[PDB]
Amino acid sequence: SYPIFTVRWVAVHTLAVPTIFFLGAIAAMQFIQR
Amino acid sequence: SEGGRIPLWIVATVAGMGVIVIVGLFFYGAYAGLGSSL
Amino acid sequence: ERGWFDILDDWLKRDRFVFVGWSGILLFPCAYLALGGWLTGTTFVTSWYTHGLASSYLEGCNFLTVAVSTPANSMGHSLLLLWGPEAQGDFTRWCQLGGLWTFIALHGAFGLIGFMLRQFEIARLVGVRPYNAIAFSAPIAVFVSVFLIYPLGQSSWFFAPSFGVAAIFRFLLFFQGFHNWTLNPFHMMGVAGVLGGALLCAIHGATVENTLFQDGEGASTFRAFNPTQAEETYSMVTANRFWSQIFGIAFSNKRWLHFFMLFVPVTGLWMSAIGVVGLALNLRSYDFISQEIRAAEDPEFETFYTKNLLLNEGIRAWMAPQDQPHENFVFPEEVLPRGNAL
Amino acid sequence: EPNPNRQPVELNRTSLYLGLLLILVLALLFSSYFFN
Amino acid sequence: ARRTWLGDILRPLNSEYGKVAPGWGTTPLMAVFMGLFLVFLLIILEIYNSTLILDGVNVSWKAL
Amino acid sequence: PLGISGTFNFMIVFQAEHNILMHPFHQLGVAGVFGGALFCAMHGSLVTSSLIRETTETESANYGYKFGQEEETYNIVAAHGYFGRLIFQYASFNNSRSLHFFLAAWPVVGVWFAALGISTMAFNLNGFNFNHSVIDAKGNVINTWADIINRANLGMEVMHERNAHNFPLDLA
Amino acid sequence: GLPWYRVHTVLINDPGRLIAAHLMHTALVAGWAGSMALYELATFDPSDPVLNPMWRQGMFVLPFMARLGVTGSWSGWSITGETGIDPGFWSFEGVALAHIVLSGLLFLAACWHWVYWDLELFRDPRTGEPALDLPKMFGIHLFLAGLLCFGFGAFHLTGLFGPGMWVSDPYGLTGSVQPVAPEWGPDGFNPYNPGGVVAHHIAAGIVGIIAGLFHILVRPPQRLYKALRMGNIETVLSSSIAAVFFAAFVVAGTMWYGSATTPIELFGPTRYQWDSSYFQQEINRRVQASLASGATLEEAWSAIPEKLAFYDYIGNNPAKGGLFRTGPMNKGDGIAQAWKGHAVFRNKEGEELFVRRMPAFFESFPVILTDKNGVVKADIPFRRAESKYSFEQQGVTVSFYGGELNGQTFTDPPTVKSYARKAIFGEIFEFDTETLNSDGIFRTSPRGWFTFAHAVFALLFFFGHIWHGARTLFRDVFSGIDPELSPEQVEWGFYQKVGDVTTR
Amino acid sequence: DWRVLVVLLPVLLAAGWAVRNILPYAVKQVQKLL
Amino acid sequence: TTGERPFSDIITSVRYWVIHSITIPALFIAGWLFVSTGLAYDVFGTPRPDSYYAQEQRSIPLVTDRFEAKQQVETFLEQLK
Amino acid sequence: METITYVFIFACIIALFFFAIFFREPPRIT
Amino acid sequence: TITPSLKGFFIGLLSGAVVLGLTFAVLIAISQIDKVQR
Amino acid sequence: MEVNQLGLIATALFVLVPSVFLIILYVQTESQQ
Ligand code: CLA
Ligand code: CLA
Ligand code: CLA
Ligand SMILES: C=Cc1c(C)c2cc3nc(c4c5[nH]c(cc6nc(cc1[nH]2)C(C)=C6CC)c(C)c5C(=O)[C@@H]4C(=O)OC)[C@@H](CCC(=O)OC/C=C(\C)CCC[C@H](C)CCC[C@H](C)CCCC(C)C)[C@@H]3C
Ligand SMILES: CCCCCCCCCCCCCCCC(=O)OC[C@H](COP(=O)(O)OC[C@@H](O)CO)OC(=O)CCCCCCCCCCCCCCC
Ligand SMILES: CC1=C(/C=C/C(C)=C/C=C/C(C)=C/C=C/C=C(C)/C=C/C=C(C)/C=C/C2=C(C)CCCC2(C)C)C(C)(C)CCC1
Ligand SMILES: CC1=C(/C=C/C(C)=C/C=C/C(C)=C/C=C/C=C(C)/C=C/C=C(C)/C=C/C2=C(C)CCCC2(C)C)C(C)(C)CCC1
Ligand SMILES: CCCCCCCS[C@@H]1O[C@H](CO)[C@@H](O)[C@H](O)[C@H]1O
Ligand SMILES: CCCCCCCS[C@@H]1O[C@H](CO)[C@@H](O)[C@H](O)[C@H]1O
Ligand code: OEX
Ligand SMILES: [Ca+2]
Ligand SMILES: [Cl-]
Ligand SMILES: [Cl-]
Ligand SMILES: [Fe+2]
Ligand SMILES: [Mg+2]
Repeated sequence: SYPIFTVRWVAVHTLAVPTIFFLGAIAAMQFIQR
Repeated sequence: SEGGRIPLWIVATVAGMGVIVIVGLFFYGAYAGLGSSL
Repeated sequence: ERGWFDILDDWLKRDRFVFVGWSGILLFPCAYLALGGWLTGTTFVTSWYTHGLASSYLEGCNFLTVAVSTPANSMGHSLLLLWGPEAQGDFTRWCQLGGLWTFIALHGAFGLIGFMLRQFEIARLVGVRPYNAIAFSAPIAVFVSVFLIYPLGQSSWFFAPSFGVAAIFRFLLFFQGFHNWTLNPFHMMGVAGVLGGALLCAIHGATVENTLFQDGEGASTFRAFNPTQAEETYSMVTANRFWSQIFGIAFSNKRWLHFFMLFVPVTGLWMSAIGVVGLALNLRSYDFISQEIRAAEDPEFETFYTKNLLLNEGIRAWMAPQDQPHENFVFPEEVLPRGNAL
Repeated sequence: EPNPNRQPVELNRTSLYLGLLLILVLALLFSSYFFN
Repeated sequence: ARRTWLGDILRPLNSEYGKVAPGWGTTPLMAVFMGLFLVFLLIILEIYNSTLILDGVNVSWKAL
Repeated sequence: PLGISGTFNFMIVFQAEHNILMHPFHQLGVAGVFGGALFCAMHGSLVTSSLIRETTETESANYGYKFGQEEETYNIVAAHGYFGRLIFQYASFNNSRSLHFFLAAWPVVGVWFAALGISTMAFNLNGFNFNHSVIDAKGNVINTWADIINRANLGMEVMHERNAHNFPLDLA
Repeated sequence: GLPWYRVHTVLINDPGRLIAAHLMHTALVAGWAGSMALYELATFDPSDPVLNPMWRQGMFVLPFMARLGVTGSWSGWSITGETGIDPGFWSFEGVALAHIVLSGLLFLAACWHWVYWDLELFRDPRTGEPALDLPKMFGIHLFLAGLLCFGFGAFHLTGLFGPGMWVSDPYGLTGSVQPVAPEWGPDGFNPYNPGGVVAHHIAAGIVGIIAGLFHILVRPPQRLYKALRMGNIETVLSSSIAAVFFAAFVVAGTMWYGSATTPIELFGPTRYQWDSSYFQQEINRRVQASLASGATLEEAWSAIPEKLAFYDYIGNNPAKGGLFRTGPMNKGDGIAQAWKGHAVFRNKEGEELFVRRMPAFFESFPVILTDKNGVVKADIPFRRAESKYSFEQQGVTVSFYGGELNGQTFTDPPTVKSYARKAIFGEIFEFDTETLNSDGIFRTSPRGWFTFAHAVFALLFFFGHIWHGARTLFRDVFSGIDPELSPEQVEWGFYQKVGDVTTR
Repeated sequence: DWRVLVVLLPVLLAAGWAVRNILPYAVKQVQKLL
Repeated sequence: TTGERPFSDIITSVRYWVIHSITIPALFIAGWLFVSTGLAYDVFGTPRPDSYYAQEQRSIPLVTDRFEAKQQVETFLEQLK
Repeated sequence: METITYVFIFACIIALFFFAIFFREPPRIT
Repeated sequence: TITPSLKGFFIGLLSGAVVLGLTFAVLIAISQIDKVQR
Repeated sequence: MEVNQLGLIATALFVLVPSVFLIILYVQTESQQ
């Protein structure tokens, strides 16, 4: 019935995709020692 | 496949608990390692 | 004529979940890049070579202390293009030299232009008057005067605000100590507009909510409203009598009331922008000459004006060496202004 | 030879009060800086 | 309306209110000049900014 | 103090003695009044944008509304149709009652927090202190913007009430 | 009735009274320039172009007359210091008079056009309605602008038939009005090359002539006419205001950074010349050249021109003023009388010490002296009880070379500290503070005031462009939105294309 | 640089896994819009 | 409505979660490894805890020239032994 | 002089309050 | 003479034209495929 | 106090000129029918 790949789909993923990558990067930083 | 299977309240609850896990990890980091003043 | 231009126009203006429009071609990349630059920089990029500061999650900063900091003072007002003569196409050097700051500020400026064009574009399609775009001129005047005009009057981008929470706090305190910015009547008008706008927001919201007509039976009054109803949902007449008897005056024209709510914060922000334009040139409201002449000659004359300058003098001497490292200030202990004991 | 474009001008009483309040308050604000 | 000698002389210069060229007319040519003008402004901006450095162009009072 | 420059003196010494800028309740207060001013201009511009044409161009549009009239003076559906497209449909209000409740709630809650900031820093529970929080591998202090704020605060601290302290700590 | 903020809209459909209003505005602006020039001439002191130039005296329009070649007075002086000159009619006084006479002629013209407003020329020959063919008017006016632009560059600036323009050396010591040849190479786009100013006006004038002919002969495309509302005079106001604030930002920038059209002898030094010790480096280079060539310290410094030393003084930095510190710079630090000479500080060991100069940011600044390597060797302490670097402890003395104190040395701590306080401002001068009752607080120069007014006006005109642009594009809803707006036009989905009823 | 491959590899495998699960409907969406 | 599929529809659909139970952790882990391998330091030029200073120096490696700034940083980086 | 000026301006505002409250345009319902 | 910065200027010009070109290429394409029904 | 004495006439015209403008407009509005 509905399409899958729309403008809304692109807008959602240009934000959500880097967010998750960054959250994993920042989670790793909590274990860095000097 | 067909939207409806997994109830929304369980989705909300699982997503909420993931947020709390990741934010708690960040507050843990304020007291350990870099930026902890130690 | 149904050429490619008109077909493109058709597609840009489709009623989708996120309207795009012609304005969207400018708005969306510039907004996305300014935001992604701020997140990239506050997560991974240092300020060690420009400021002597750590400024990223990678280095151990938290949400309050991360920033994308301004370039080094030695860059002057350079655009700091990635392909320009300073970074020479080297992405890593560009980051170390402060290229993300101009990247964010310039894409941000054009993003703001794009948003205001979006307000015009949507308003013209839906058929409303473009007062939302007009009101948005105030945030644009603020952004342009503080992040562009102000450093352009100063020695370099270094003295622009850095993009961070605590970095902005340092900017507030720098403006007190060096510019005596609280004394400036253009800032005072801005404060009046912001606090008066917050006042109008609270009072109009509360007044509507407490002069509602009983249009339903439930104790939750939100349900008793229909977007297409023709009647006012609250009593302008009762509201008018309440404030006339509480305060002396009240609104009686609902069109004037809502124009005023546009007018007050928008004018306030515009006034503050003018004052910052003056500070670009150090054209400050720093002193009252009459007070200084009296105080120089009469060592018993003291006011809250003279008390505040002593504070400004403390700010300047105690923060300048660290805040302006390129100047190489060495202030021995014995020259630092200090009161008794402290 | 009457010009057809003329139009009467109005200022109602509330606008007078609002205007006088703006001018007086602006004067109260800027006077100190004028005397300096 | 009142006629004057000078008004009669200038009459042709205010007689074509509303006259347009069909369609897009010269718009594409206009766009080309706009683009060249944008690049011109970019050049003179970046020279003044010392982002574009050219041989023998010294952006300083020392150029007298 | 009960005066304009006295207010500034109060604010500056407050920052030196409590680091109020780094206190989340002052930050919530700033969100309250910045947001209150934003939503004020927002509500004013949307209602003004959707006024129903009742006047000619030579007269104030304000004469299109009459005190006590039964019918609304603007088209909230058109306003919601504009603002829903500006962002997305579900970020826009179409219930005037909950819209006005939001205009009431946001600045009032923010200013409550601001008030509670001043009231709890009255008992010296101060803003976040990240002075020397970042340390390198050897133990050198790496300055952050927090340490630059601290430098400014020290200047305020050492100069305020310059003849009033005989002992090294300004405990009240 | 009309609200007060709209009274002037009665001219929108009345071209003759629009012309009258525009004539009255032009008369007021011309009268202002005449009366400002007369006021400046009644207060200007011409007797010292070295230490009391026009920019120290609050002169605002005098530099604009001088820039284009008006340099003399009918009373016999010129701004470059000459006496006994004959400027002809085009003195400062003759220019002011010409603007006053023009003001009165434009006033008379305005009355004629106000009374005789109903001229057949303003009526469309087909409909008889008032109408202005703006596209063709633009080409006529652009054509006239191009001719004028071209003749300004080709004849006035070149000296072919005209005086030229003010030009100077890189240090603002020997300025004068000179014929300037165009620069046709890439250095013509260097803001400091006066030759590019000539070339710009010749080339842009020719382009304007050509573009003017195009806009006279070629009608607007229907698609641009509709989109920009070229029948609505308010569209011209919107784009005209945008061009004007663009221009205003540019002249504010070139005033602040400097260029060949904002010389320092007319408007004063820039802030950046203090930031980079521009004049101090030239002073040192000349002293090195003398010392290297066998001269003594006293000969080397005495050879420094007073005018050059005066540039190396923070009191002439336009970033040292204040918004409500009014008047000429002379009202602050005083009327400069003489260079005192170059102060040299030495400690008891005979090492030379250098006072750290005041950065423009600081209203006040501590007094700190270092050696050549930047090591702190002396200061004026705040707390005395743990001072180690006091002038008393370190045996600091000052000797003067050049200027009026040439050859003198002072050793008493109070006098040495006095000169060290002055030395944070750069070179040290004697000022007459009594004549104007100067208060000792720095003011900005005309460079500062010009920049501030034009940046502020530019920003405000941005709002004017937005407002009048909005009125042009939304004229149809200026009084409110359609009372019969269908909910379906504003609800989602009913139309595929927003606002397009043919796409249900 | 091997760290570049170590980092992109979890992303690349995610791209391919979503393509397996969506390609029947993706081709079906592209076909309908033709 | 604007025609796209409701969000509540999508995120309660098994197929959504089959896809995103992989794509979300895969991205998270890629972000973790960007830091854990030390690659983030080298992409952006950010000092590690042991590279802010040389062992005995206490001066900041501050950039002081506009057009030789790139070389200045490289020189500071060499002097870390 | 400056004290007189400040107090005079202030006094006018208090007078303005009185007229704006007690000699306002009456709101009239229709 | 082609200085390094004049070269850099051309690279910035080519980059921006490329970015603008692909953007409008993709947009014109998609607008031709998914037309509105009238 | 050594205030700037032009401050007096500056403040007085600042109040008077625009206030008088408003009064003229108001009074000629009342006198209309
Ligand atoms: C679409 C909107 C948009 C806008 C308005 C901008 C604007 C800007 N970008 Mg951004 N950018 C964008 C999208 C956009 N960008 C995208 C999608 C990306 C990802 C690739 C980037 C990635 C990016 C980086 C990495 C950088 C910028 C930078 C900039 C700034 C300088 C740009 C410049 O000088 O180009 C000049 C180019 C043009 C004006 C193109 C015009 C071409 C004309 C009209 C046609 C004629 C050209 C001709 C055909 C070619 C002749 C060449 C020949 C002679 C050799 C400017 C603020 C720089 C910056 O921010 O500095 C700090 C910078 O370093 N951008
Ligand atoms: C482009 C405009 C411009 C500039 C840059 C200058 C520059 C200068 N003038 Mg000139 N002047 C001008 C136009 C200008 N003038 C005009 C139009 C007149 C006729 C009135 C004059 C008449 C004049 C005289 C009689 C004198 C000067 C003098 C000077 C010099 C000192 C200026 C000074 O102290 O200002 C001080 C500036 C201020 C204190 C700024 C005022 C800020 C205003 C009041 C803010 C108002 C805010 C508003 C109320 C808020 C509205 C809010 C609302 C919208 C919500 C300086 C070189 C003096 C001089 O030295 O001559 C040799 C001098 O005696 N000028
Ligand atoms: C070339 C410039 C120009 C011209 C020919 C016009 C013309 C017009 N404007 Mg626009 N406007 C301009 C620039 C211009 N404007 C700028 C820069 C701004 C931003 C500040 C505006 C913002 C603006 C708004 C918000 C409105 C207009 C309106 C109008 C119309 C009615 C004006 C009126 O009756 O005022 C009457 C004004 C008075 C009786 C007194 C005003 C006193 C001012 C505030 C202080 C005194 C200024 C001083 C005397 C002169 C200083 C000159 C300065 C340049 C140095 C008229 C078509 C109105 C309109 O659209 O009607 C439908 C309207 O609402 N204009
Ligand atoms: C700090 C205070 C403040 C913030 C954060 C703010 C934010 C916003 N205002 C908006 C609107 C408005 N604000 C308005 C009046 C006001 N707004 C005010 C003050 C603010 N307004 C005030 C005081 C007023 C009274 C005049 C109006 C009338 C509107 C709107 O109509 C509009 C809206 O839709 O609101 C619902 C929205 C514009 C969205 C956008 O442009 O996307 C595009 C995003 C772009 C272009 C990126 C911009 C990048 C910026 C400029 C630089 C980079 C910033 C970094 C990414 C983050 C740095 C963070 C650190 C500093 C901590 C956005 C929510
Ligand atoms: C319930 C907890 C609320 C705690 C704070 C109070 C918020 C509401 C008070 C604002 C007063 C404004 C002026 C009066 C405005 C006014 O007159 O209100 C009117 C409005 C509607 O009134 P009704 O009569 O319809 O309903 C209220 C009762 O009669 C019960 O039906 O009241 C409400 O909506 C109450 C909502 C309660 C639930 C709100 C919960 C909000 C919590 C959100 C989390 C905030 C945390 C932020 C952390 C940063
Ligand atoms: C710069 C640059 C660029 C770009 C980049 C980008 C575009 C990026 C993006 C990025 C991104 C896009 C990122 C993101 C991130 C995100 C994040 C990091 C988030 C986080 C969040 C959180 C943490 C949350 C929290 C919270 C809140 C806030 C509230 C609610 C609750 C909670 C708690 C949840 C380019 C390449 C072009 C070029 C070069 C330069
Ligand atoms: C009739 C006649 C005549 C005469 C003429 C005359 C005598 C004229 C004069 C004229 C004049 C004598 C004019 C003047 C003018 C002026 C003006 C027009 C001014 C204005 C001003 C302003 C506008 C200002 C403003 C301001 C202020 C006040 C404050 C600060 C800010 C500002 C700047 C804004 C003759 C014999 C020739 C012959 C023919 C007939
Ligand atoms: C309308 C009355 C104006 C009269 C002005 C006549 C001045 S005319 C002026 O007079 C100067 C005398 O020193 C000469 O230097 C100059 O050559 C001459 O043009
Ligand atoms: C102790 C006072 C005498 C020592 C010399 C003081 C520095 S010099 C002194 O500075 C004054 C401004 O303060 C000028 O007005 C004056 O012209 C100048 O001689
Ligand atoms: O009193 Mn007012 O200020 Ca609260 O600290 Mn302690 O005390 Mn005083 O010192 Mn800091
Ligand atoms: Ca270790
Ligand atoms: Cl105090
Ligand atoms: Cl004590
Ligand atoms: Fe409302
Ligand atoms: Mg940690």
